[PDB]
Amino acid sequence: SMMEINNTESAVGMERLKVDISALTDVDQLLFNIPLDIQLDGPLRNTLVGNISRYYTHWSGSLEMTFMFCGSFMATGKLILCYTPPGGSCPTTRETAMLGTHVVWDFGLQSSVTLIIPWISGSHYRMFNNDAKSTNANVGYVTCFMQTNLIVPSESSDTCSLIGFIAAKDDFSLRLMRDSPDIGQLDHLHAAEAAYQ
Amino acid sequence: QINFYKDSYAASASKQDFSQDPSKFTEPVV
Amino acid sequence: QINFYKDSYAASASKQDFSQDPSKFTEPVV
Amino acid sequence: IESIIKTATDTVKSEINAELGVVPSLNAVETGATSNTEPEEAIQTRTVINQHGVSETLVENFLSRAALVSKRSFEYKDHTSSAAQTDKNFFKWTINTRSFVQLRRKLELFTYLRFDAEITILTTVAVNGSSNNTYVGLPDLTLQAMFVPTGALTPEKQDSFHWQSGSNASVFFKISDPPARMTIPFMCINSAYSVFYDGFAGFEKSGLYGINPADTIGNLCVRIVNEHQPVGFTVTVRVYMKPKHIKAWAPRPPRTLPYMSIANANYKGKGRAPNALNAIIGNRDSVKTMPHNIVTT
Amino acid sequence: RVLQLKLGNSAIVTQEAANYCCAYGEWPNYLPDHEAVAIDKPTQPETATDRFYTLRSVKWEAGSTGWWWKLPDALNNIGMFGQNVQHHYLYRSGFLIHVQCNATKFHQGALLVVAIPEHQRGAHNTNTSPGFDDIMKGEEGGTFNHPYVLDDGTSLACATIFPHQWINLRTNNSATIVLPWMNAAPMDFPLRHNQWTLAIIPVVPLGTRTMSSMVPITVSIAPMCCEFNGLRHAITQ
Amino acid sequence: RVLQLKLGNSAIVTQEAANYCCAYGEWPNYLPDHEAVAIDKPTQPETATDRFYTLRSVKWEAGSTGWWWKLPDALNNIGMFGQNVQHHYLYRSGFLIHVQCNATKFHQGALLVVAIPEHQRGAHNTNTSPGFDDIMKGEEGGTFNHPYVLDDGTSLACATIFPHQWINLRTNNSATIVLPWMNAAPMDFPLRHNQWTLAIIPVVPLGTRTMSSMVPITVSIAPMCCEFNGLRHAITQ
Repeated sequence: SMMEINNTESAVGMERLKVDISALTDVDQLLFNIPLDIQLDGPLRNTLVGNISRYYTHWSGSLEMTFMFCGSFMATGKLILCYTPPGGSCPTTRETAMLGTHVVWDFGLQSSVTLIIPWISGSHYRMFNNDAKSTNANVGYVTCFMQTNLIVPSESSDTCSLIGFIAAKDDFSLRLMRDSPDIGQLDHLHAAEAAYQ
Repeated sequence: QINFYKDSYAASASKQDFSQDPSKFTEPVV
Repeated sequence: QINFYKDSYAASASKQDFSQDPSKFTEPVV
Repeated sequence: IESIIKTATDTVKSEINAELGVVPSLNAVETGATSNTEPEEAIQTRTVINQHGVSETLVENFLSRAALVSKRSFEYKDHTSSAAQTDKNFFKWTINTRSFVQLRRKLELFTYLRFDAEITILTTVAVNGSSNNTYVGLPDLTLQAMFVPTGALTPEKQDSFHWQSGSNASVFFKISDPPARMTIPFMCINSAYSVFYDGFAGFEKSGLYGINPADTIGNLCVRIVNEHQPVGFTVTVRVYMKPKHIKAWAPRPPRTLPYMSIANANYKGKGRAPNALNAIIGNRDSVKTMPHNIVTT
Repeated sequence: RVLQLKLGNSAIVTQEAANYCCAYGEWPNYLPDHEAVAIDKPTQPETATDRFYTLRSVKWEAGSTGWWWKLPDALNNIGMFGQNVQHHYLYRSGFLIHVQCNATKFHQGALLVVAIPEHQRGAHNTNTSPGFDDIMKGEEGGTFNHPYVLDDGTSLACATIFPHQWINLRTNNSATIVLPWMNAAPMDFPLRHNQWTLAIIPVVPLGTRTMSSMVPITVSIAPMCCEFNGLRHAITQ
Repeated sequence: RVLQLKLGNSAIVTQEAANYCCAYGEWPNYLPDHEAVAIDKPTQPETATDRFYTLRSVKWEAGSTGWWWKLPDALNNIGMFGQNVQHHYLYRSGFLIHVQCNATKFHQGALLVVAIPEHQRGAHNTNTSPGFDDIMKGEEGGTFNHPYVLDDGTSLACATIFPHQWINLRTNNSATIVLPWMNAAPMDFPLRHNQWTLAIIPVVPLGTRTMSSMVPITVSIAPMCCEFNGLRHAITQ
């Protein structure tokens, strides 16, 4: 299911579900990053894996992110996608990020690439405690950089879009059920009294 | 498990069906 | 001993393990 | 292909790859299939033997918990002067799972459901706090709850001859007992209940959209059996439902915006994110901003 | 009485030992596939990490209360062990500890040498918990404030329940302890939790009437069966 | 035409390759006991060293003469490979090199990508030999002065005797080369001798009449079968 990566003040409705990329004058540049804290509010929350996980308290196992390129047929480019295990700040330069787990992606006849986020933890489970900086909760970071450049001819659009998707693998597990924080009420709904009349 | 009622729907919950097939949702292609 | 609950952790306490090895504390030498 | 799964899957050791014509990390999303790339194909792995169970996410375990479905308060007193809108020592309720949002959102994850329903009834009482009243102790009252089919005749008053219950099921219980309990079977005229219904209930065009009377379980009629005392009390009744013997079909996108009504699926959203009509997730300053970034000192 | 220890490119000989201790009768080993959690292939450096490192020596004096060091914290900046620690999210190892102290046949004194698992320290005469700089001393270690209560309100008299040896200056001139992995989890993050504390406490004080001399105590530590997981860029304390 | 490379925690996919090259038909391996010299047990880090590292990209422009990098020098400061290099006297490895460059169906141009063993450079119009700062460029690499004579008074026309591939922009968008150990000795000191030079030379210059864009070239390198001997304290360039 689709990630809401473009969760920014200027993006309205369906615009929040895509990331736009364009040609650059400078090498090695950062395009975007994603927080991986699958219990908290963020790009992963409103997904099939995010919604079902928020009924539980502990989780374990591997995730996959898949990206689809939606430019013209004549457009070309290469990207690098990196996962960094936790311990300090998110990396801001390609030469720092490429030391982590990564894949280099070439645009072509196959439209899409998968990055595996492997289960790397000291404990058997991670814990949905209300603290993003806990050693029992933090997962690390995903970051994307230019490996070459987006290159297009004059009759193609100068700007192209990525759609990002996420799912769990079959090593995934959940436990300790709870009331979901995604819904609530302060009053009775409309027409609820008419059931008594 | 204890049940002395005559109608079978009166019984306790059933929590032993571990059969799955994710492929009907993940791979619905010919 | 009586237990009609489905989850095994619901059971009474267990007081039958008489196995010991003091030597791991009293003689920890090669 | 169908199989029995009691634990999460194992991981196998893997080596270097450099092979022409083989690309397990590339996929074709346009087909509608999910990615089949495995961890052993993406990175070098060790062997791991996995002992994690999967039983707490079984559908019977996920849905079979008792949840609140009705809460009603009424005054137990002499009602000789009360206005016609009053619950005069009795009330009627049409059974539904739409009035309290935590049960509603969980059932609405599926298109069709088949289950038996276990019903539990909890009662409490208090003395009315008018300036003429001290406290005086609390009575151990008897209550009657009668089950009545959808659209059938219901009692008009506390002492109606309709309460004789000659073929209807009734349960009688005291406030000092444990809560009253019984099971209602799967009662639909179809093989499953419809959680959502894209149609109209009747042959004429003027009927209700989205309502299907075949999915309505019935009516519950409740009274105090005792005559009124010389002083007034407030009585509150709570009803709980637990589904059991469950089957479920065709899973659905979860509700994101707040509910408005029990009658329909209408929406409005919050005034600002999260859960606004134009923005479901809370904002950040840019697609390069990391919101909980760890600081080193 | 006589012993030689050989690991990697390093060797130690002693002519006046008193056996040696294996904590709880265990010996160090690598993590087996039926206890594993993280799925990536682990780094196992062997002879680059599994060798003796020697810390600064400390002076034994008439007023000394005793000394302590925390593991892995005391080694997190040293050699190829420190480099692997800074580049990986997770670590696991055992340790072999060798403590050295010599004096003449005219000296007297006794040291308790003890390895304490999860030595959570207390502060004295306040409600406030110890801070980061009170705990994380690195290669320098620290000193006891109240060794009679182990700085935790328990007691020194019962400390013999933990893995330990004595140095008694008429009997022996070194102590040796082997430590297994000791944690509730199969691996851990090395920059925020310490599995073991080494403590050295002078129960009978140093004394003589012969010529005065400086009497140092020296600590050597070797990691055993090191493993690392979750490779990334370098991060320090 | 389609290829995936997987080493350690790193993977590369390409949809427009042209086979790949193995230098002299060989494949990398560890040093066997009948060819060994140093007697100490070697360090073999596996997945900590044997993975892709990506250098700075360079811009292809109408005036470009071509670019070069020396191995191991370009990697001697990067990741756990650089740390092992700085703490050991001796090293050995092979390499896997992947060169990346893409453009539209309306662009034209051709690159020769070549790996030269023992590329001893010459200076132009002087008797004085090249200095240390002319040779030891590190991760930045250098540029050719006279690519037509390979900066050594031989020629570009015969450079096809060495392990090589082409990137021709109508045909392919990447080149791949596998390099064995290539030295007169079984191991070497990594801070003073380079086994291999990677060179990238534009034989047909970049051209189009469509919209202008910046066209970068990118280099990724993975060490293979790394071994290190003679552990000591850290020493840098």
